[PDB]
Amino acid sequence: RQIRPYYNLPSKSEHGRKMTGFLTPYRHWMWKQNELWRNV
Amino acid sequence: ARAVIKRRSPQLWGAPGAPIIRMRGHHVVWKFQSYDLVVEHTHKRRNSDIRLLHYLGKHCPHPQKSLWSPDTPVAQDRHLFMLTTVDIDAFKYWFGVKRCRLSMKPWALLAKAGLLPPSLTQNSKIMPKPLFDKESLMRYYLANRKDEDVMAREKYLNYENSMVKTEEERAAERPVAPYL
Amino acid sequence: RSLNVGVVGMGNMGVPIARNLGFKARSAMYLQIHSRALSKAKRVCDDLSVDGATCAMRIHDRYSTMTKWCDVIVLALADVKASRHALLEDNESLIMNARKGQIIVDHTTVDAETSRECAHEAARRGAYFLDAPMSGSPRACFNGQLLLMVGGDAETFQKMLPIFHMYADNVFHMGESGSGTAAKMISQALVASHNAAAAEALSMAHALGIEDQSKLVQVLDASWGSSTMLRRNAPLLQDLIRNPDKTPPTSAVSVDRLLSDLAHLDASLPKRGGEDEPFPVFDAALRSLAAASDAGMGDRDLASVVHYIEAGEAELRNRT
Amino acid sequence: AIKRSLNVGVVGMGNMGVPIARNLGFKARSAMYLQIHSRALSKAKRVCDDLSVDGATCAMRIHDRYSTMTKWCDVIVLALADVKASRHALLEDNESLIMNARKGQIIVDHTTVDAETSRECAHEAARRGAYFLDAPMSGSPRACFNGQLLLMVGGDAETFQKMLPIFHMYADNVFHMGESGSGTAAKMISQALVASHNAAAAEALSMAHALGIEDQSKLVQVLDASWGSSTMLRRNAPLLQDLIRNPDKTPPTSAVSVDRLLSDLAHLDASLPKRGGEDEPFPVFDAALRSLAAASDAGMGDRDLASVVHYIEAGEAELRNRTHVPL
Amino acid sequence: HANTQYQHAWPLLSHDDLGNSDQSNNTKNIMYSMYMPKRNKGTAPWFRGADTYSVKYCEQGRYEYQRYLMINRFPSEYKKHFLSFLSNIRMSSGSATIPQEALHWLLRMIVDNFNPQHVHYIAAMKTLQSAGELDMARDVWKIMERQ
Amino acid sequence: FRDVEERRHSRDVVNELPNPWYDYVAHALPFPDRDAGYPDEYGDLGQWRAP
Amino acid sequence: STSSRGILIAGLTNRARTQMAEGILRRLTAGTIFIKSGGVHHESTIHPLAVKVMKDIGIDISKQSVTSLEAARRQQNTYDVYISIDCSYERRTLDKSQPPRAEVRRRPVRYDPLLVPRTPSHWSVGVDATDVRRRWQIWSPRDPSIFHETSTRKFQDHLYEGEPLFMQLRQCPWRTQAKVSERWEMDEVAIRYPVERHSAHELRFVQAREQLLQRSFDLLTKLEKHYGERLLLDRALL
Amino acid sequence: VAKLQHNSAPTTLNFYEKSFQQLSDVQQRQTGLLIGAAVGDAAARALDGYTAEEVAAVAAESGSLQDEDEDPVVFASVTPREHKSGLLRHHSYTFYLFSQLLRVMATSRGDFPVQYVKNEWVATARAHPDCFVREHASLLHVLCITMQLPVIYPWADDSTLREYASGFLEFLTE
Amino acid sequence: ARKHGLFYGKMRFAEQKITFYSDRFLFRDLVNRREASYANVWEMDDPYRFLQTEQDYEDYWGDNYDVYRRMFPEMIGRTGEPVQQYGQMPIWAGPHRQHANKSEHNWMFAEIGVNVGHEALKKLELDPTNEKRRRFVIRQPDGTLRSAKMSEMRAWYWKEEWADFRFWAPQMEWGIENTPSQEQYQEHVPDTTDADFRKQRRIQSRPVKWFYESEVRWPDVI
Amino acid sequence: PHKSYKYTYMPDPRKLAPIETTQRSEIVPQSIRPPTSYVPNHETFLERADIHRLRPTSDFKASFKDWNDLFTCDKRQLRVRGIPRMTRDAIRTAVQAFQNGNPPERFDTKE
Repeated sequence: RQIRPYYNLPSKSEHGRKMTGFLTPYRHWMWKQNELWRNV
Repeated sequence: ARAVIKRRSPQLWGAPGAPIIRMRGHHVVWKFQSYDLVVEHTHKRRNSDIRLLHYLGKHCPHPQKSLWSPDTPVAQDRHLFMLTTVDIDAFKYWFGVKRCRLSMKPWALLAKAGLLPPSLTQNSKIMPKPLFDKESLMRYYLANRKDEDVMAREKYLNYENSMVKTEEERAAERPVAPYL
Repeated sequence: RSLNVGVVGMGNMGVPIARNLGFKARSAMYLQIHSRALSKAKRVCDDLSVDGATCAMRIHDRYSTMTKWCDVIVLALADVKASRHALLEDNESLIMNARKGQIIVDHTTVDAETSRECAHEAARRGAYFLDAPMSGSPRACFNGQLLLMVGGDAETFQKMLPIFHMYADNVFHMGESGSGTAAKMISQALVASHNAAAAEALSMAHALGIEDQSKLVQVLDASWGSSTMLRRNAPLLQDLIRNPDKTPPTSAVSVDRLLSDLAHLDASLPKRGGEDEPFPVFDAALRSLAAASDAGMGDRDLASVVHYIEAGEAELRNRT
Repeated sequence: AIKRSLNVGVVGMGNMGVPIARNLGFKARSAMYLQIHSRALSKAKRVCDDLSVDGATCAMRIHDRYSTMTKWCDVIVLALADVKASRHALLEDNESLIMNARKGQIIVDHTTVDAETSRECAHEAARRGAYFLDAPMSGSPRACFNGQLLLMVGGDAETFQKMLPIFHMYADNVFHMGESGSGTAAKMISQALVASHNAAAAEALSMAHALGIEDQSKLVQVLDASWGSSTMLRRNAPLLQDLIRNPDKTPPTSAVSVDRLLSDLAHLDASLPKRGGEDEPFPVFDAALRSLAAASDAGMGDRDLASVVHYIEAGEAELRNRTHVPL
Repeated sequence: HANTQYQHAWPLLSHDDLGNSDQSNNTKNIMYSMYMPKRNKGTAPWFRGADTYSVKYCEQGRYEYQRYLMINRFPSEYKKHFLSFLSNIRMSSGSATIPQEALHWLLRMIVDNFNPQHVHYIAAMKTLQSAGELDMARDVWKIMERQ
Repeated sequence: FRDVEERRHSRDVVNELPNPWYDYVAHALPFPDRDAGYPDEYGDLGQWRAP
Repeated sequence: STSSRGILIAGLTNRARTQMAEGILRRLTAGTIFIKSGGVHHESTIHPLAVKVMKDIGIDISKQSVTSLEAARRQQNTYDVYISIDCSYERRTLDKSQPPRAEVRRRPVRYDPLLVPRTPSHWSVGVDATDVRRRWQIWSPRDPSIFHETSTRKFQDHLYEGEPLFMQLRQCPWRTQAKVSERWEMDEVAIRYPVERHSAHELRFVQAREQLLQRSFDLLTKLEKHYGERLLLDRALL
Repeated sequence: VAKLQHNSAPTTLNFYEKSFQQLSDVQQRQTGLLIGAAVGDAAARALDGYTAEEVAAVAAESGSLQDEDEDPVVFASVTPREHKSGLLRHHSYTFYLFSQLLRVMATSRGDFPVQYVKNEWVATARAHPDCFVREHASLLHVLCITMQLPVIYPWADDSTLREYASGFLEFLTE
Repeated sequence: ARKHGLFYGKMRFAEQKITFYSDRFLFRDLVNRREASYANVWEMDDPYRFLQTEQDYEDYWGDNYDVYRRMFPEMIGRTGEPVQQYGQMPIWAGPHRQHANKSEHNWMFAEIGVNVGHEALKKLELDPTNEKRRRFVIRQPDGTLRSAKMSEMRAWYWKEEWADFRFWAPQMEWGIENTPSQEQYQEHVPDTTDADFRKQRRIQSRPVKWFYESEVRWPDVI
Repeated sequence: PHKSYKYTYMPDPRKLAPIETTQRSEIVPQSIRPPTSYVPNHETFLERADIHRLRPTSDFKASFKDWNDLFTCDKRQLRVRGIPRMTRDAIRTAVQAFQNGNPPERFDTKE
């Protein structure tokens, strides 16, 4: 399951989902750190 | 891939998916519950008359007392036993050759069995996850970098054949008698 | 917005709760302080300076100003007469005239009649009143550990629980208003009873000739006769019994405080009968405490009753 | 002078004697021969049969005569109901254990007894050459089944050290108070504290009902948080609350009975030193005694200790009448 | 709650409930297996409690029970199987197949009751030589000779 | 991680013993190597379907 | 008088370390604070080396007794201080017959501190090996509901019915309800290693005694700060 | 027979204590050869290199016996004068080679040529150069290495054992 | 053990077997086995020589004789098999996962499969000298991987509930009428040049660390 | 009964064989993470975890006394307290994620 943290990019749309898959640069960096630990 | 999908049990790809090893449970009360470590497709083949590709073993969740305490006693002999069966040759065939998937409960059980290392989810709260630093990692690699030929031989023995004949074996294989 | 919470009754007990509230902060809560003195206002100002502007504190000495500014008001007053003066007797006060929907809480040990009158007047005016007497020490309340015997409206208690937890560790709501005061009275009565019982038991032990007093205390605390009062007062009582010449040492909580607390219980409990003697053990404990207090040892400690254990029987014989 | 197992005997299959024997049988990994004495052999048969069916790890032997019990057991433990039975079994019978004791036997009586009886028993055991311990047990039979009892042993320190592995099979808190009779004195003190705290808890819940507090759990919580916590109060809060709410209800029976508590306190009073014509003026203790006596004078002596709440005022009225008689 | 289920154990040399005893001849003893119900739906605790098998079972050598059976197939099936085995043998050892697999497939072809053709042997040897497995090529030649 | 673990394992002497579950594959043929008795090739009482 | 509702010292055996800690605390506080030392397993006696090494300091612990903390579990919210004396899990052994194992080494091998974090100290312990309590259960075959063949109240499938007085271990996650709670990581000094000498065992007891004294001083400093009272009275052990 | 349970006395003192009963007499002797060799080497490792008078001095110095401790000479707690790295702290180079040969024998499951252990032995020699020159091609060293060869077949006669051990001794003295 | 209200019987024979009078070879086998068998075995006889000390004597003859005799039918010079512990596979996760293999219970695993689980081959499958022996493992609550005892291994097969109090193997006849011959074993003609599976198994067993060094010679230091 | 046999009813020796127990707390302890700035109190923690309509955690904020009570609470304790199955499962999962190092930061999907 792909996590959707509250601090992601909010899509101000009344016709679809209220949150977007775009993430802050910190989330990208943190995700890489978790990726490295699973790579082990 | 369906008009109205099965919301209560979806999957990731089409049917029948890749083989996956999982502990199929029965539909009985908890008191007499037991699991079957079996390999089956990603989508359950409950429709057809053939449900599983292979039967690996059976696991009993309820611990039983040591019925062999009067035998030769060792350390922690009198603790409760959790009896379980596991096929080894079939597991290794499906895991290495066929490259089947693996769930988390079978992974933990095989970690206990010693076939596989402890699972990804078998994490304690004592220590958090490691933090990686590229410069430190590169420094450690430079400090401890293995030889090219040594690493090649190690991976060749691990992956290709490990039954490599020596010079003595080759000489013994070579005919020496009058060649007929 | 954020709740406007005011504190009235600055003192050795009033200051720590406001200090803890300011330290916790976590919002823009406005704290109005009823200092009634420029020195106390300056104390609030330097406390704010030490805290580092965690909460906005404004000192005002008008009950009307507190009513119109603070949605929630807390009272920490030493004496019940002062509590009555500041809550009901005053022309402005808090319960008598206040904005509807305003929460008023008092931690002062008040009698059941006073609590019932406060609740009735608060209902008449349209405000919510709940009584939460405090159990603990000034050090305990500074550290953030108090036992609040909360009693009043359930929804108001649930609303106030996060505020109470900013300066208390254990919070309990016993149904309705006045039950907190009743629980505190029962707690003080049991404290006195256990103190007298422990003193008499150790006197009996000494008379029988028990040497290993530490082992005796361990046995008593492991048996059914275990009590926190005994486990606390065992060494001092043992020393007093071993050498009766020594005067009891001065302590923070003492027989005068216990008598003042039990006076509220005596007033609150219906005095119907009297000759019936509904509570002999409590009566004997009160007699011994009063004799120990009025015979000089009025401010030393609760262990002073070991030398006046016979006073309960003596007073009973004199009266009867 | 041969190598064998210890002959451990238990005398008295009452209410507390059965859990002790069951614990010994279960936790003795064939390290002792368990002798069980009974006045009626049917009780011993029943106890041994139940232990065997439940699964016992040590062989057992039933007895109905103190002479056979003495000739067999190397260590004897007596768990009786009252003081008269213990005195008869130890000193008065022709086959009395202490009088017929062998040089080296260890006799431990867990029954609560009086100071004079304990002193005479210890003196007779010392004269015979055996070893005697008075270890008044504390706790309910369910607590003895759980093994979390309380023992206050007075007597020989070496004997206590030797008997420790047997005590731990049914008691976790064992305290070697000191010389002989110290366990009896500690038991008297504990019983007096228990009675005083029971009276205090009953009065506290009565005044709680009078004031209007309509919940006992929310009161015991704050009491335990504060300094007014007491084991008797915690144990008796619900029953006392129910009895106060409905006076018509008759308090139930329990192992700790009003009659037994009164007997123990009477032993304590008898062993209490006097100051001449007048006794020691303990107000709280006297009030508890009067209330318990009033409760027992209503046929409630065999019921639970919580019955004192209904007779607080009965004791007060009796005291007022007795004081007005000479006035 | 009294003991009404257990009973005292049978003493040594005791007699049966039917008078049977293991003394002298068994003629006085009477068999009772014919009074039991003929078929039990389940397994009694005394059902086949202690049975033994022939010593030949544990003394046999490996693969000494396989009788030679002639499994005949259609000629088209023979062609299909030969082509499939040849393709598997000639599968390249790029990244997922180790060179041992050619020898494994030749052995599998023999085990599945087939006669490896000269094209199969040539392909196995050439693949092993292209992978550098001279010992495995010698093993393929030994397999051909042993066939 | 791999290098540290391998160094620790090599230095450790308790875990140098072979593990039969981890070291080898026992039997990889589709059929057992010894005759356990089955099959029967005959029916029994009450079995009408034979073969 | 004091304002402390009691101190509990929790061990797995209550043989040497807990007894020494209780003696040191009582000596330092002059017996003004009620201290109860108990262990989960009470089937043991006070160690002669422990009492000897405490007499070598001036504390007589021979008068104490090996007890369990069941009375403390019955009224645990009453007590104020809860100190659990336990061994480190990195060095802990279960057979109780071997010397403790080596722990994780940070910068044999040394692990990177970032790749192997050091269990942050600002956290708190929820449950410990010493937080367990005993639980005795008996499945008597005399009960027909257990004697019934299709009964789940038995660890045996076919051998027999019931189970004679088996013991389990519950847990008490109530250590955080106390006003002060601490854990002391010290190696066990009650048992003897296969080749241990008497002098070496005595030295281990001395080291454990020094560690207990330092931890007791720190704990009493913390308690004095907490209560505002004067607990370090007998300052003659420096 | 049986004693009252107290102080939580462990049931077994070692993992194989009750397992050693599960061997025949000859199997017990076979295992005893190797295990006694290991125990003696580990017990004498502490005073390795010490002289007779130094051992006597150690025994005299540790003259405070409590009637249950082992002899001070055996498993002595003296400070190490060698400070080896990972394995020779508890044993010697000779026992290192002995253990390597034992492991090779166990993995061979019967008789085996010396080439199965040549590489392990030369790797150990390279890892410990000082020990190799110190104790190479000596009678004590080769004897301690080859002591375990008759464990392969205890019923073998002298001629067979010598013929089998000739190959090992040739490489040991090469 | 006798239940209340239930009548019991006695098994005349342990199993349904063929009598030895039916064939002349069965008769000879039985008379030879009876010759090698004790008429009455006692505590001091040869089969009970594995009880060296009084601890073994008391353990075998007290409170556990039933299980000790039901462990194995024939009387051998022991009661079970020695237990040896295995080595843990390295875990690249490091100390982040060393705790996961410890639990509160003994985790017992037994191999099953096509070649394993045959009741008729229990002796040969549990023979320790079998290269294809059935694999058992036990993970203790402290993470130790050990083997299984004889009783633990036999618990997975159908129970055998008989015992032998007479036959003792070392007393078997040899020389007269009993002479195992090398010719009978060599009639199979085991040839290493013909079949090389034996060499393959030997190569699998022998170490492989020589491969990283690419004649073996001692180091030279001067 | 017989006067010559110990254990007159002859129980199986495995019946008298003892049982040993070892709690999981001895294997590994449970640490409690102190509250952080994102979740200063258990009310805030429950509000953050309240992201699903069917399992509202915020409705039971008053049930938990404090942070220690919330993090030491068991599922059996929750069932005793009277918290419905889905909500208590969500609360336990959020607590376990926080213990493993994942704060309850997600998207509220109710709207």
